[PDB]
Formats: sequence, C-alpha cells, structure tokens
Amino acid sequence: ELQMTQSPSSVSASVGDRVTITCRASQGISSWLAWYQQKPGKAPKLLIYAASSLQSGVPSRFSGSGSGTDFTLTISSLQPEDFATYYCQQANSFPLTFGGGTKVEIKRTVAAPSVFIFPPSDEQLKSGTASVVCLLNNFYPREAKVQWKVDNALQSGNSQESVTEQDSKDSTYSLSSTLTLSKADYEKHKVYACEVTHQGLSSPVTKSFNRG
Amino acid sequence: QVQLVQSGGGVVQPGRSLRLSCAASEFTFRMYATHWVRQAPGKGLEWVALISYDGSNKYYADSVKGRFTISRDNSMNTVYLQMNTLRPEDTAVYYCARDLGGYFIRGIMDVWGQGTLVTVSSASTKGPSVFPLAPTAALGCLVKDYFPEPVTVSWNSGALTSGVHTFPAVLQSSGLYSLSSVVTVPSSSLGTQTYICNVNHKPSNTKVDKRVEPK
Repeated sequence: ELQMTQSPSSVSASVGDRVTITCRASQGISSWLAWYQQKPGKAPKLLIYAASSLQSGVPSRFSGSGSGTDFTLTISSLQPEDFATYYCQQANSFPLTFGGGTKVEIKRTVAAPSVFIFPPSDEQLKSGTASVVCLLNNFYPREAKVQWKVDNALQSGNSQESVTEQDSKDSTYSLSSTLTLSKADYEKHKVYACEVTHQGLSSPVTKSFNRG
Repeated sequence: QVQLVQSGGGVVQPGRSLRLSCAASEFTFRMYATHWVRQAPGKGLEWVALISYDGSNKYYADSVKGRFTISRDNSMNTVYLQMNTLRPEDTAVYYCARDLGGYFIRGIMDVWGQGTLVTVSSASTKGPSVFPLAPTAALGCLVKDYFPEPVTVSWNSGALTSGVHTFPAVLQSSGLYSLSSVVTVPSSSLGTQTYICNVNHKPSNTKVDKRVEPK
C-alpha cells in the first residue's frame, strides 16, 4: 500500500563515470529514506540515512538528495568496488518498505556471443526425458533473445534461461537456455534449433541439428 | 568485531514451522530494536518484522502478519523469529538487522547478520542425475533433478577453472532444481585430453564424476 519505485532498474557505466539513481515514493515520506549497498551473496550495508546523511564509513563520492517524494543517489566518480545493487528504504510508517533496487553493472565494448547447441545425451533418453541446451558464451550486454524452433515452428513456455554474473576478468556474460520435453514428444520432430539475436551480431545466428 | 550471528534455517514443508535465532556479539542486544528482512532467490529485499528493545511491540509486514511471531530473550542477548504456516513463497535468505536507534526506533538498520537460507517445499531430498554436454569448442555437464540446493561442480578435481561457467540453478515446476556447467577448451585436444566434471550434492550424500567425450 506504500509503494517504493526505483529507476532505472539497471544502469551500465564505467570506472570513473558519474551515475545517479532515483527513488520515488507514492506518498509523502518527508525525508526518512535510507540507501543500502548489496554485493552478490552478502548482507547489505547502510550508506545514506535521512535522505542525505552519509553513514560513518562512507566515501565522500556518495551523495544523496531529496524531500517528500522524489529521491536521488549519486556516485560522483565510480570506483571498481562500487558495482553493486542499491536499495532505497522508506522509514516513515510501519510496515517499512524497500525498493526493488537498482543494479550498477560495469560497462565495456559490445561482444558477440559464441553460440553452441547440445542435443540430449542418449543416457538422458533412457530416463524418458529430453533436454536440449543452447549456450551463449562470453557476451556483452546481457540482452538477447534466444528462440527455440522445432521443425521450423516457434516455441513457448517450454524453456528456462539462466545467466551468470559479470566475469571478474572481462565483464562478459554467459547464458544457457534449456528446452525440456518428454521422450515421446521429442521423438515427434526432427529439427531443433535455437536462434540468437543480439546487438553484436548483424543478423540472428541459428544453430541446429537433426535428431538422429 | 560488532556482528549479528544467525542460526537455524533449513528445509521445511508447507504448513510446517521453523524458528530462526539471531545472537549479538559484541555489544548488548538488550538495548536495540531488531528487524528481519528477507530476500527471495534473485528478487529484492523485503522487510518482514521488527521488535522494540524490551519486546513491548512488534510490527509485521502484511505478507506475514498472523503467521510469524517475532520475539526476544534479552537475558540471552538473542532475538527470534517464529515462522509458522509456511508457504513456498517464504523461500528466501532471512537477515536480522540491528536498528540504528535503540533505546528508540529509527527504522534503519546499521548491522546485518550473515543470512539464513530457508526453503519451503513439498520436494523430498533427491540427488542429481548428471548428463554429458558433448562437444575452440564448448562442453559441459547437465546436473538435473536434485533437491535441495546447493550443488557444487568442479572440472578435473579442480584443476580446470579457466573458462568454466556454472549457471544459477533453476527451479523447475515439479519442485526439483536443475543446472548446467560449461567449459570452453581448445578444439585441438578433444580426443587427446580428458575432461571430467565432479558433482557433489551433500544433502543426498552423492558424489558423481562424469567423463565428457565427443560424438
């Protein structure tokens, strides 16, 4: 019923860039608003409280400003350790409410994924199930865009994606998309293809195989 | 050195109950109000509950009110969250947070415990089936139909770390998790050289090595 809205959801930028995040609250908070920094698989840190008051340990490049409804956080010159997710938190009435957060990701040059397809193992086929895997390796940005096509026919709700966190060394991403089907239904079609469309490719790439 | 020390999560079936505990070190909990905040797999922070310094009240997020009871044993410098009437959507890492105020309530949280995973599921402990992802080429292992999280996978008993990717598990509709691990490797070596993925799932006491060779 109190609603905290964060914008943008994801921002990509560069060591040394200036970056700024928005928190809108659907009712007058006044100025009871905190900001937290969370890195993957770790507890959040307090950074800013009461709109603009920095916590004890916090670098001065972190600034915060707002009152009433619109709130902002800015990192002036972005340092390598500052890439994290950021949460705003209304502290006016109970129940308390966090934002859905903004991820600050590192920016680099566009990188075309290398695409691979993997027919199911014969071992898996004895179980009575068929998984088909399509790997997208080392690319940037995370956007794309994988479509399954069996006997040339477009597919839906039959495949789950999963994606890695930015590589510590080259800032790239990797994505797997997995198409699961019963053995019976797998055995009804012949052509299985994933089509990948991504910024760094002129036109979509299509990998395919023929069952048997 | 100031820190909150959590304890007591795990795997529990719907309708059942779990109790989390949060112990202070190195200060007196007895002076500070306490928050719990949870985070569902790859979703965001969601505030759950707060108890005042002396335990007089007692605030709950809407999603949990009437199902969870926060409490305090000030003589153990410990804080408790009783989680009853559990539902799958309560699956998450749960964090106790100290409130900045104390002896009064600010509503902000300066010190955070390590987190506790809590999984609410009808699934039964089951170890993974491990299927080869046959093949500069790419190759991998598909670790399918296990519960609960987590699994760990290495390549060649940990000698291979260059260009491996182990993707976050997905929860399939069925209640089981699945995952693949991939490694890229020079194509001039497929038949020459060996590749083994090593998969461990402690809950089911299951170790599996699987050799991945071409066609």
